[PDB]
Amino acid sequence: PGILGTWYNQLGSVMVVTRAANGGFVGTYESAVGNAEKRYVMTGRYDSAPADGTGTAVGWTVAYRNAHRNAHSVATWSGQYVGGSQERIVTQWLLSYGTTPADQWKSTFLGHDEFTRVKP
Amino acid sequence: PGILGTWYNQLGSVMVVTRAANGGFVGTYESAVGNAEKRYVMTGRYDSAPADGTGTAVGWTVAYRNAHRNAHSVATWSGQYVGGSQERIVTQWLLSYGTTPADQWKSTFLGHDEFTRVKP
Amino acid sequence: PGILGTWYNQLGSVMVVTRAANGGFVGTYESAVGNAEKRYVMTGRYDSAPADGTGTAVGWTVAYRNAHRNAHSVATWSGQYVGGSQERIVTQWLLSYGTTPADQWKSTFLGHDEFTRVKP
Amino acid sequence: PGILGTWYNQLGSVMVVTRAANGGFVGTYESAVGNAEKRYVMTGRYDSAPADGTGTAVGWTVAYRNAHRNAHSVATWSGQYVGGSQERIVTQWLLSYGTTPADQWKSTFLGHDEFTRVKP
Ligand SMILES: O=C(O)CCCC[C@@H]1SC[C@@H]2NC(=O)N[C@@H]21
Ligand SMILES: O=C(O)CCCC[C@@H]1SC[C@@H]2NC(=O)N[C@@H]21
Ligand SMILES: O=C(O)CCCC[C@@H]1SC[C@@H]2NC(=O)N[C@@H]21
Ligand SMILES: O=C(O)CCCC[C@@H]1SC[C@@H]2NC(=O)N[C@@H]21
Repeated sequence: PGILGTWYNQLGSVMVVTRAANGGFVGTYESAVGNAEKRYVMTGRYDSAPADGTGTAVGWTVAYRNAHRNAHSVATWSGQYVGGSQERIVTQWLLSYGTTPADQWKSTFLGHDEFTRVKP
Repeated sequence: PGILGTWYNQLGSVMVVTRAANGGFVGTYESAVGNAEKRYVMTGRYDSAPADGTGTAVGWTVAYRNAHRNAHSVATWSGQYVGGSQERIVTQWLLSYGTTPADQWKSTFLGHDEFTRVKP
Repeated sequence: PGILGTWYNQLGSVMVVTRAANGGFVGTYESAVGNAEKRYVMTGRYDSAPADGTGTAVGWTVAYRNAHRNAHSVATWSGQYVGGSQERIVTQWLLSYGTTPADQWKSTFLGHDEFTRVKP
Repeated sequence: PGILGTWYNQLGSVMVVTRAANGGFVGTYESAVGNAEKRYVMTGRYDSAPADGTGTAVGWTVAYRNAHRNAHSVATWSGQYVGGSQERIVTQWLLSYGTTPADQWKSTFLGHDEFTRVKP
């Protein structure tokens, strides 16, 4: 797959893929912004047989509660791994907070992250 | 957490949460629409300590390649589990295909899924 | 086109289409939630020749500053008008606030609105 | 406001703002990709009183039917205008096609566009 190890997005966040096999992967995520500190568990999936000439579809989930802090939010990234230098993971993400039924309408943020091997 | 077992969204898709503990959960996803057949691996996260009076933020990833088929796409759902009948998981999802660099602009679909215990 | 007049979404918000012709339409939007009060200008577009058997693609923009208040946010809805009772406009929307460069990552909310002729 | 004139996004698309006043603006949009050719009408809104130190929230709609072609789709951009060189409009967009009720789930694409004064 080629995603093993450390990645950095344009915010200085740190994604560490510690294991990847059979279309699934695991690791840690450390966000440089927002209500977060130290590392959070990360689990995701990837296309283990990408079509020739295309990127490798990926996706992963991060619940932003560790033993130090809980923002009560879950983020998910969806995009594709693009090989050949510059290698990059281009994503769009959803950040959803647990809310009351009256506040569901404002429960989800949307953004996009670009991950690279070298910290920007 | 309360998400164990079978869920159905408004499309007739089937989400089976087979294990859930310590802020992470696993299972299968079977999509009633699109380029899919049989079951696909599912992995995700959830807020294991939701604030009082709010929903439980969730999120999960499904790579749509099993041993029968590969759509070369990865989907991620992000939202919250709402307890108290009617119990429901309200989500918004991203479906991203592996593409060529010329086609990245049209690589991601966006939608929203509402999951319930009873099939609609 | 068939969108002239008053619409209500699932939040009790009020959309009034005052004119619609030649693929463009105008009106007012009154949001029942968030930092808003009274009416805001609304401008949008629609497919003036929808394919047979399909819905009519629509889209409109609302800057949430009137002469009474300014939330410093702009919302856009994108979806389709579906004819035949029950007539409905199904949408997904983006709400973007003006921010500092350090806060761009959390500048946009995402949701979905379903509009109907009768207030829910 | 400062958005008058020609803009280019990272795809080579051309956005021409022909008039802008009182929180609303108009113009043309020419997309370098997808089912499009020549120019399409564009209408949108902007925050006419942005908070000090922040960007100017914007948003606009483009129905992709001109007198030459109809893709049966409507796109909307939502984001903010950032002043001070490099001036830029950062956006996230929704592209929604008119569909049958069975195909609504796959009716909307999601992406992000960055517009600049100089064509990339
Ligand atoms: O504030 C929170 O609720 C927890 C931190 C959220 C950080 C978000 S998650 C998506 C985006 N990309 C990042 O690397 N960080 C932000
Ligand atoms: O067509 C594909 O690429 C694979 C099937 C995708 C099914 C999507 S995933 C999100 C949405 N919700 C569902 O239950 N099914 C569709
Ligand atoms: O709080 C603000 O920034 C202004 C009010 C925003 C209301 C949003 S716009 C999209 C969603 N749908 C509605 O009818 N209201 C909310
Ligand atoms: O293919 C279509 O349905 C019409 C052309 C769509 C072009 C899209 S709209 C959003 C994105 N940004 C662009 O400048 N072009 C694409």
